[PDB]
Amino acid sequence: SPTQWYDSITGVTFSRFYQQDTDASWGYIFPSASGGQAPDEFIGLFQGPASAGWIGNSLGGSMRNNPLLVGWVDGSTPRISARWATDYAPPSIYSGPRLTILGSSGTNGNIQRIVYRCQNCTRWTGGAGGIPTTGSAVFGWAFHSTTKPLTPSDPSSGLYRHSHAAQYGFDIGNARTTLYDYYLQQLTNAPPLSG
Ligand code: HEM
Ligand SMILES: *[C@@H]1O[C@H](CO)[C@@H](O)[C@H](O)[C@H]1NC(C)=O
Repeated sequence: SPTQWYDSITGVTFSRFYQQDTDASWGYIFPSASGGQAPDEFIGLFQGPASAGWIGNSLGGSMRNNPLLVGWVDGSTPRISARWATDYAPPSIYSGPRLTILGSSGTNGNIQRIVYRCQNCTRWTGGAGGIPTTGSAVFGWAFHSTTKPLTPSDPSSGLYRHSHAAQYGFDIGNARTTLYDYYLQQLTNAPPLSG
């Protein structure tokens, strides 16, 4: 399970899943219903060892038929891509999601971070069908421990199969916050990673 986690780099709090084998983290912030009504978006965080190749998720758990987001750092430059697989095969580029890389992204030489806004990312056809407003969500996580996408300058780069991947359940309502807009602004305005 993920827990509420203070991001010391930015002062914001995420619902964070820390994976012990990879030493990577997957953080999410979702908008509320009390304030900031339209919830067709969330903020994500991919964080891991600076030497890792790429870090990704599945928004419906299964690799199959759910938005797959994949982030990496090309030198010092963060990248992010939305993808879609109909089986256990190299995913294709998925249009639908609107992705914005936010501040505190890049590398300090110890960690890499990709902090992102994902709009139009909570409803889709197939798989889980979307991220529920309330109740349980199952997310996937995926990680390549060593090797960057083949052409790391291109957000549509081909990539090698993850060295590690699995799934976990979490309470979506616990990841929702009326602080969402404040958090979004704060993260957008954070400078890039440098240490
Ligand atoms: C060359 C590309 C890829 C291939 C051939 C591939 C293949 C597979 C295979 C065979 C599994 C079954 C479990 C395992 O053996 O690890 C799996 C699981 C998974 N993959 Fe991929 N994968 C690829 C890329 C991706 C990407 C880019 C993501 C998302 C960023 C992703 C997300 C997952 C997740 C979450 C699981 C675990 C849940 C499930 O079993 O469906 N994969 N993948
Ligand atoms: C949002 O995503 C869906 C795919 O899940 C797509 O059909 C639609 O065109 C996208 N909408 C916008 C407004 O970009």
